[PDB]
Amino acid sequence: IHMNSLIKENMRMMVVMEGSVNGYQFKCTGEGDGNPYMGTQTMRIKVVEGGPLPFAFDILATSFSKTFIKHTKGIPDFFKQSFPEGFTWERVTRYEDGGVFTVMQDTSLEDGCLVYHAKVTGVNFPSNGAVMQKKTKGWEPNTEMLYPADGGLRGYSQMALNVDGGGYLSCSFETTYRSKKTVENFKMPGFHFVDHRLERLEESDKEMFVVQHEHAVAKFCDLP
Amino acid sequence: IHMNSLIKENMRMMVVMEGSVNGYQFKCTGEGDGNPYMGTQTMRIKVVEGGPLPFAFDILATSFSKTFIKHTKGIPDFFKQSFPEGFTWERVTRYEDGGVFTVMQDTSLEDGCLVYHAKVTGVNFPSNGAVMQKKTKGWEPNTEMLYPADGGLRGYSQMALNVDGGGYLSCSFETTYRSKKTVENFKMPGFHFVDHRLERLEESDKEMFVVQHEHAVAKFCDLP
Ligand SMILES: [Ca+2]
Ligand SMILES: [Ca+2]
Repeated sequence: IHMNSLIKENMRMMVVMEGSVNGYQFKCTGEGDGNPYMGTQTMRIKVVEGGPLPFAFDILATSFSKTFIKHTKGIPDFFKQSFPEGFTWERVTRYEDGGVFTVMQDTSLEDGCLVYHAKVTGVNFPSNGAVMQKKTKGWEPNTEMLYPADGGLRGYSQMALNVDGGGYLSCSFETTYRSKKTVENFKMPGFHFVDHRLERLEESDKEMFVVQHEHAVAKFCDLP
Repeated sequence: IHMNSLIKENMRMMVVMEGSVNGYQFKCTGEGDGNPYMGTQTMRIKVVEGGPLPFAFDILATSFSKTFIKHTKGIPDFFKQSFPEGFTWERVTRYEDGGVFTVMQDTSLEDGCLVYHAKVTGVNFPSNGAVMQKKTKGWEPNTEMLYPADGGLRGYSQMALNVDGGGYLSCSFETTYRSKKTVENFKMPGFHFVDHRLERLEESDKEMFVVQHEHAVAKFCDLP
């Protein structure tokens, strides 16, 4: 938790994301900073290929950083304990209107910097839906539910995306976090939750440049 | 909120549940008491027909009371505002292993006493799953996500059921809460959450007798 740990008080991250949505190929790069133990981070993202994207950047937001989660109480940190080896996370998000977004991400530590590589694939997003019509306005906060499974840590999420008009477009996903470290080489946390608040700070050139910020805290249910 | 409102500081309720699970017919009756504004309640339940049930009572637990939810800041109470007319709630729960439990419930106020009628139908539960094999051990707490929709209030939940061996069986459901009062006759809440903690206190005679307790609080994300 100090200046000598692999995960220091302040950490930087570099990201490369590539894939497609409804057959449209694209690529993004990002760089950010954060305080892992405070569960806070901010990232600057650029669309280097395929921009301006014909779909809402919002569907990519939750795919650009598990190391930055504040842990209190007695909840072992699955991600921080994984280094130097690191970890991966895989996920499938299903939107109520048919769209599906799947991701395979790799997280590594290279020369004190966190490196992310995400391969994403979005399919079946409705032609007239809020996503393909770019009528989204950011995500509401949410609470992820987690417990060990499949040799790793499983997460379940349900989120609501703000859409033009004041309504919401909902989606849910299941994630499997896998450590590159042996199961017997770290403490596995038990059932717990993680509150998340992912917020967009800036944007320009038809979302070809985006600045995101996220606050995340692992904990037990507020109710005693 | 006091003694001149339809919903008193202390309220009692009666419930009749009828339906089937995997084709097995059954009936339950219950009576309880709670403090609506504190968001706490306790209920004694009896299986009057079909007992001993060939499936885990746990799958029925969340179907036996929306009036007992503590509302914090500026979150209009959808349910308390509904009286004297009352409200209904409909829901479909899908378990990760194939089981599906659907419910249609009616909530009314009769002489200061809350009356519940729930018609339930469970189908496709795996013959060798934890539910049909009675290898469940209660629910973990959870956080329901809600926002107005379809002329009422929509709710999304994801829950984890403890099973013999230390593992978990997950499920998720969508609920639509409908007031019997005109939309323009009450204040509709906005997007918000409700933390829930449903616990079994007692059970006897192959679950033909069960005492449940629940604590529920409506609020906004802990992360500001
Ligand atoms: Ca920051
Ligand atoms: Ca749960």
